[PDB]
Amino acid sequence: SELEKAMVALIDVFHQYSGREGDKHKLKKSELKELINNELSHFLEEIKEQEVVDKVMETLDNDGDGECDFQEFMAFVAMVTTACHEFFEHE
Amino acid sequence: SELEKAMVALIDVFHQYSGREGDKHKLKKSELKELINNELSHFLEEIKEQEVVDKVMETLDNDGDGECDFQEFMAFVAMVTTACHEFFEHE
Repeated sequence: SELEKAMVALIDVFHQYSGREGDKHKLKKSELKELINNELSHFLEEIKEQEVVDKVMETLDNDGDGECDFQEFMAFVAMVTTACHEFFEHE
Repeated sequence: SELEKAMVALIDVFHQYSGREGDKHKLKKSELKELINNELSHFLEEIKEQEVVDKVMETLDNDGDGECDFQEFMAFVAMVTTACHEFFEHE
């Protein structure tokens, strides 16, 4: 159930937010901002993501005029956590 | 920690598999097959995914000659669960 609880969480947390129907039945990336603020991994401001989060906030706001998909939900939270190569900094 | 445990699981389960270093430090999609067989949501063979899983097995095998990224880890598990539009079948 390790990955099971992972996939469910990504979708169910999206369900919780107030754009699940009203927006595009999905949310603009500007709303994803507030989401990653908390439910990413609490904070994370001290490792490396501190750079990427800021760069994300730029791209998030600019690009996400259309919508943010669950594919990008993963993208943003994974890229702030990585953004270098891949698993080089973690495995 | 709802989404926190989600992101950690996606990466750490990948870490567990025997291609985390030996393959491309990532795994061919062919290995992702075995991964989704179990750690997707146990099984799921009766809702709608039963179609997509097969279509996935085709594409997975054909396209994943290079590698499978964590981005695609999400992609495949999310698409088998969806593949229609977006959250239409779930929210």
